Amino acid sequence: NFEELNSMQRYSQFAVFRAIPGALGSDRAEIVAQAQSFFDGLETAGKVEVRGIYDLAGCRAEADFMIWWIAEEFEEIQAAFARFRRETVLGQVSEVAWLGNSLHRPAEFNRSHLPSFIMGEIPGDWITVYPFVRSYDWYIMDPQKRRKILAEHGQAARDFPDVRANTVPAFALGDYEWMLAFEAPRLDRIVDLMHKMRYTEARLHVREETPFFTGRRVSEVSELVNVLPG
Amino acid sequence: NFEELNSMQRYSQFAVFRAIPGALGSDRAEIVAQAQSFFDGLETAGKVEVRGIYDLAGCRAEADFMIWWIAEEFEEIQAAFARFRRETVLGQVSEVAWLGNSLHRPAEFNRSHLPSFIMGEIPGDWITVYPFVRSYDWYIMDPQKRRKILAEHGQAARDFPDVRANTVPAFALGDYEWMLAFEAPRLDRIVDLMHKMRYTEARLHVREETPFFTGRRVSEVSELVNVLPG
Amino acid sequence: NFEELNSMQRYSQFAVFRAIPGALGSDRAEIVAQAQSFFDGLETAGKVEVRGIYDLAGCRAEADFMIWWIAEEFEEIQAAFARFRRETVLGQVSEVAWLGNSLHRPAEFNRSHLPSFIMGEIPGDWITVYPFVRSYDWYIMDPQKRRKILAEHGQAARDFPDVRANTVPAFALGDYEWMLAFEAPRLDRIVDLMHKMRYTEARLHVREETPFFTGRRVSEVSELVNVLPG
Amino acid sequence: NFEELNSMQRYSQFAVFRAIPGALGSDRAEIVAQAQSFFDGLETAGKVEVRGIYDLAGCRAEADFMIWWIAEEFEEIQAAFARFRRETVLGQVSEVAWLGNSLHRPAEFNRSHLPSFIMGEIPGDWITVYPFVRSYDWYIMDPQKRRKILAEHGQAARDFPDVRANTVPAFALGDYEWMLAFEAPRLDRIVDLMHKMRYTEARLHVREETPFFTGRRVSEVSELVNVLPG
Amino acid sequence: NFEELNSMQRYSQFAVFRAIPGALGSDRAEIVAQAQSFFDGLETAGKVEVRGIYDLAGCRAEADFMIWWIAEEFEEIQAAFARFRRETVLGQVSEVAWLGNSLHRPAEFNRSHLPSFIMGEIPGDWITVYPFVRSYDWYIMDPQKRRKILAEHGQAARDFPDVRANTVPAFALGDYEWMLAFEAPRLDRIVDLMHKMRYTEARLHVREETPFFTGRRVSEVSELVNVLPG
Ligand code: HEM
Ligand code: HEM
Ligand code: HEM
Ligand code: HEM
Ligand code: HEM
Repeated sequence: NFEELNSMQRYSQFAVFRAIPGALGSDRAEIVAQAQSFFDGLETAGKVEVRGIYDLAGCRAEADFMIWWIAEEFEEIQAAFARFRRETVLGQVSEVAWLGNSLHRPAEFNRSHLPSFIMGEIPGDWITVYPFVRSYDWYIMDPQKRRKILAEHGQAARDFPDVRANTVPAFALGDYEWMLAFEAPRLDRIVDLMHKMRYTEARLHVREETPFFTGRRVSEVSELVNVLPG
Repeated sequence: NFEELNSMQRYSQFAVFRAIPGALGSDRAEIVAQAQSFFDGLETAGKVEVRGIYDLAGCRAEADFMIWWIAEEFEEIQAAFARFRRETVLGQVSEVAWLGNSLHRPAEFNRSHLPSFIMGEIPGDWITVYPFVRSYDWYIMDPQKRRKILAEHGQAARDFPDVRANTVPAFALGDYEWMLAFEAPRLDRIVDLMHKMRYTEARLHVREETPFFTGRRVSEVSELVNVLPG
Repeated sequence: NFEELNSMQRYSQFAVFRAIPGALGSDRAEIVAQAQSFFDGLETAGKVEVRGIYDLAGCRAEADFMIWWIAEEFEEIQAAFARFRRETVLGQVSEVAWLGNSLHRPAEFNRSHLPSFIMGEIPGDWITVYPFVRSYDWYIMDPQKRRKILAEHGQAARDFPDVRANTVPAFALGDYEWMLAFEAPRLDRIVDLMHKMRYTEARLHVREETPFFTGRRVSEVSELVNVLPG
Repeated sequence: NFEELNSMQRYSQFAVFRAIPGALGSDRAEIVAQAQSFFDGLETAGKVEVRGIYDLAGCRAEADFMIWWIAEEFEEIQAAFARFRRETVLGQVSEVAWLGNSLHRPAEFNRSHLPSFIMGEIPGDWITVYPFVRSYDWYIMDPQKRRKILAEHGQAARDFPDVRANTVPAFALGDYEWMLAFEAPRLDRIVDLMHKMRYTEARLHVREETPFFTGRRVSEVSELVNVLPG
Repeated sequence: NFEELNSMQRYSQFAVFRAIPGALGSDRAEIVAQAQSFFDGLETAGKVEVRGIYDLAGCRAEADFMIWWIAEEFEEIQAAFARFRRETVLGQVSEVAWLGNSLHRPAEFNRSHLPSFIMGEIPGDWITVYPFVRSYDWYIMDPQKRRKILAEHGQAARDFPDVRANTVPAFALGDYEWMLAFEAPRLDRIVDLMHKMRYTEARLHVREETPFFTGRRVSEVSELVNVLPG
């Protein structure tokens, strides 16, 4: 099944939205119902799978929530994103703060390493998401040296098996080279893993790893809508 | 033939526009008709050739669609751009997010390499566009060394004949040195080509290659207008 | 008690808010009462401890005040922040300018060094807060060399015992690695400490240390509200 | 006369303005008349000389037009700029996007090199304008080495006599060190000159050279006003 | 005398404001009277000394005027700044663009060098103001080497005795390390001094010296208000 997983085509998108104060209002039952119906229709259509909806309140100033969804074709993700912005009140009263796009590809050296969403694992309660850009000479470095560096990098995360990693190529889908998403039952586990991962040689070959988006998964869109400002 | 193609003068522009939420509205038949009439008049005039209209939804937060058009004189492009912003409702309800200008010139060493729009090829279904700035010492480097680096760079793209490249000088037309546009029937081909091109020595002489704009070509302006946010 | 203080889990947040001119109005008695009731309810609930409210007027153009609060679970901080933005007029008429999140962890070498808020010290009259990012090679450097550098760094502050330091890990909670907060009875002491600390080898291993937020602690929220613009 | 030209005191300003969509309207006869009267009064007063008015449409997203004007005293330029923003509808419905200030000084080595506006040449149909910041060690370089580098730089532009250069010091008048303005009858000449000038050793001593503003000179302000967005 | 000047406590602030077009209006007599009354009350209170009010029109796009004021305690500056933004129409119709804070301290080596405002000199007709950040290794450099570099730097300004310099520490009061203000009867003298100062070894140890604010001192607030955009 590993060959099928490595050969499968899956576009993934983290759509980060910022709430506009004073636009949502105080009566939100109909907004909740409309958003829930939109997501139910997305699920029924069977093209775009909504991996998660995350509350980003308190993480950074310019973000309020995030939608992680995956589809076989990128045009399906485009249609879902445009429809969410166009035909839902929740989409109309929110601005797009950041979009993280990626396309699933097999790893360069360790082909047994696959994204958590590709392997169909249960999403974690807490997520962190950020783009990544390697150094200019990273890819033309001696393949044995890069393979050893990546092996040490992966070994450094052996003490955090409860944190599931998604490392997806993001070339030509934005300003970045990779999209990284870490899911864990507890946020402190993600923080500790990020702290521990600084002790790796791979840190010498980093150009950009911002912005960060840290959020808590919500069971339903009502829980997210009822906490938004304005 | 090739000498004439290398000697012809052609200005090209990627005009990227962002939709203003709450401005387009829900009734869009007359807006579609007016935009289509504007583009038909542009085609009839025969000065500005609209190479393509692309839907950028889901690519990045600050972009919504893109117009790629080419004219012999830059005054004609200026007039078309101003007229689109001034006399069309679609232009009036959109903000200009980014402009990529370029002027066609023959290549430094491989004079047989020509832009896809200069060759008059059929535009691809998917496009990616970004500006490019080389390193400070790139142009004063030993011409033989730079020629060999560029030859290896080109050779690295031998496995993607279905991805057509447009590399056009952009000096003094903006903040950048080159404008790069890649057209392909499938987006995954563009992503794979961009990933593969990282394994080149030319990556050691890069200063700026952002922002990126990835989009899908639309057959007519109605298809684009009907998906924009209200 | 030191082991428990190094083992306790505490999330800390500096929520920086900017006032919107013309939104607060001139009649502020009811706004003051509502904000005071919100903070009293926060204190009564016993989950989120508001360490301080600080007036940032005159520090920088994009900030007006700041709330420093600490909770055992980050979801409690999220709920408090969202509730402040949603159910108080003061939170509705202000924008979020910057959020500094951190999770308390024991120090790498000097485990006797603890944050002032962890030790339960009385907050100082003046505070300065900024994020911090170390150099790429800082964590993979020889542990003895880094320990010596950090020892010299801490020793350089021998002459400022009245300035209490809070150095908290901030990995995966934002764009930064550390969150630093210095509390002192006098602002000039903070300025002198920051000037003196430039004479350390650790300054050779700094990547980002901005933005800064310098403020005065207010006894009650009325004192802050009565000086806000508009 | 060369000594008199070198000793002459002349402040020059490129004031770049961006049109606010929806503010100018459709009836522009009275606006055109008022702007023309303002510029005629400026010419009659004899203090501020308007070198040119340039249409920047299609160059970059944040610019719409530019005014190049020169006066003996900088307070005269300040007064003219304030009056244009205050007493003309065109000034009131536009935002200031960028200001390039400079004061004429003789060249360091080649004192025969003078700005085109100092020599009183006829302005070209096309202009490009950008600020410039040299490297930190550029000025403390060995004077003979810097003189040789500058001589080679000037010699590299021997094939573009139709492009007139304006290199003016800009220290303490902004964020930059120099203001550069190139005027040519054809835009392609400016593009070719900028491309050719990359093959110089001086490119090794560049820190900032952006933003760029490329525009076409208009005969009268009516031509500019009639093309601005509504 | 000099010991008292080096030991006195003085906070200084440059508050830069940008005018909001369409907010001031055309009838400005009462606004002028209210602003003048506010400044007269500030003078009468005797705590905050307004060193100057400067017209920044034509300097940069994001600035319109500047207030330079000095007080013994930073709380007094905070109160004056908040009161200006809160109780004056001029403060209400303007937005803070940049704040430069500093605290007077004696120089490291040449203790006879004091800020012009500390020595009580008459303010010049023209001012330039900018923040400054030294290199990372500047303060841990060999003290004799740094002293020699600073001596050569100071000596390089031997030919500009008419330009008075204010170099004040700015640590922990913002994003910067130093705040520099140069006052001169003529702006061309400031430009020439800044040009000449580039020929110093100290230029090798600069990290940040922007933004710049150049302005002309006004005799009274009416002169400033009457030129602001409507
Ligand atoms: C539990 C956490 C993590 C695990 C298990 C892990 C493991 C791995 C593995 C096995 C690979 C495959 C490399 C190969 O063989 O080609 C990989 C790739 C990668 N990892 Fe991680 N890693 C973790 C955390 C991180 C962190 C914290 C970062 C960045 C701060 C990161 C950045 C990357 C990137 C960008 C790649 C793409 C390969 C490349 O850059 O060439 N990962 N990771
Ligand atoms: C199918 C894809 C590509 C093909 C066939 C290709 C091939 C070429 C060729 C033949 C040249 C002219 C070399 C010469 O004049 O000696 C060229 C120029 C250039 N290419 Fe590509 N390339 C491709 C992709 C890319 C990518 C991915 C980038 C950047 C990330 C890029 C950046 C450039 C630039 C900036 C130039 C201008 C020449 C210069 O910088 O001096 N190209 N390319
Ligand atoms: C009264 C003021 C200060 C005191 C007493 C102090 C002392 C200390 C001590 C004892 C540590 C423990 C390091 C270890 O044992 O591993 C530490 C860590 C740290 N300090 Fe300070 N310091 C002060 C000011 C500063 C300043 C001014 C900065 C930055 C400009 C700073 C940045 C840091 C950082 C980032 C750490 C985390 C350790 C690391 O980076 O690996 N501190 N400090
Ligand atoms: C037709 C085009 C050009 C001509 C004729 C030309 C020639 C010259 C000459 C003769 C000088 C006097 C240097 C001296 O002896 O002190 C000069 C200065 C200068 N040039 Fe050019 N140049 C041209 C284009 C450019 C370009 C394309 C740039 C930058 C991209 C540039 C940047 C500068 C600067 C910044 C100076 C100031 C001197 C300094 O930096 O120390 N010029 N130029
Ligand atoms: C008339 C103009 C100027 C005069 C008379 C002057 C002179 C001095 C003197 C005597 C000091 C004392 C240094 C010491 O004793 O430790 C000093 C400090 C300083 N000067 Fe200047 N200078 C001038 C212009 C400038 C300029 C143009 C800059 C920056 C572009 C600058 C940046 C600084 C800074 C940042 C310091 C703080 C000391 C330090 O960085 O360690 N000054 N200046």
